[PDB]
Amino acid sequence: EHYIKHPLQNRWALWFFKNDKSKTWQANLRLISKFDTVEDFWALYNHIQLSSNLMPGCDYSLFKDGIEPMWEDEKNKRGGRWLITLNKQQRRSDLDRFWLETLLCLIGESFDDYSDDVCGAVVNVRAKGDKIAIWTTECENRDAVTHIGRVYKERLGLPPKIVIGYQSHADTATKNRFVV
Ligand SMILES: CO[C@@H]1[C@H](O)[C@@H](COP(=O)(O)O[P@@](=O)(S)OP(=O)(O)O)O[C@H]1n1c[n+](C)c2c(=O)[nH]c(N)nc21
Repeated sequence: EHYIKHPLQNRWALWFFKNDKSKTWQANLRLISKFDTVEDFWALYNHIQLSSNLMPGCDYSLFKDGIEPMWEDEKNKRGGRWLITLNKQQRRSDLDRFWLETLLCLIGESFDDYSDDVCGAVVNVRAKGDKIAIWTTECENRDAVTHIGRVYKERLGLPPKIVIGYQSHADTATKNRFVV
């Protein structure tokens, strides 16, 4: 009642990446903490830096517990990502609101029967332009990928004029598979 936390459908892990050239890419990836209730999500979100305030070269990742935010995870190797590319002006205007909306689409299971295809999301803070992406587990599942892309674009509020693409991790690791 007035004392039980509200369990989320999934337990989530927040990851941090800091670009450091002394280390391999994988060694720069670090798990911050995990949560599985509404209350613990907000406690964590409220304690950490907004993405717009991180140094260029850093990432946040939020993934279902047990899935690492890397292509080589069994749940990512056959998958891909719906990519949101932000210009440098949208660092100020949309980065933080887009990322929080992305976080909520994940923990709120916003993609109906296809929320099981979601692995996680990643925001890259970069000088050349930031990126936000939702990662899904199977790039050949056209129906799941397309529905997630349509729900995502509308939850972000992007105008029907704007087009976003989905790329497979196989292609990234070595073009768009889908567009909405
Ligand atoms: C090794 O090279 C990979 C990739 O080319 C590099 C940069 O990925 P990045 O996502 O930073 O692309 P950007 O264009 S946003 O980066 P930048 O050019 O602006 O600094 O980081 C590595 N990388 C990245 N990811 C997501 C993986 C992974 O999942 N697995 C392995 N093994 N490597 C990975």
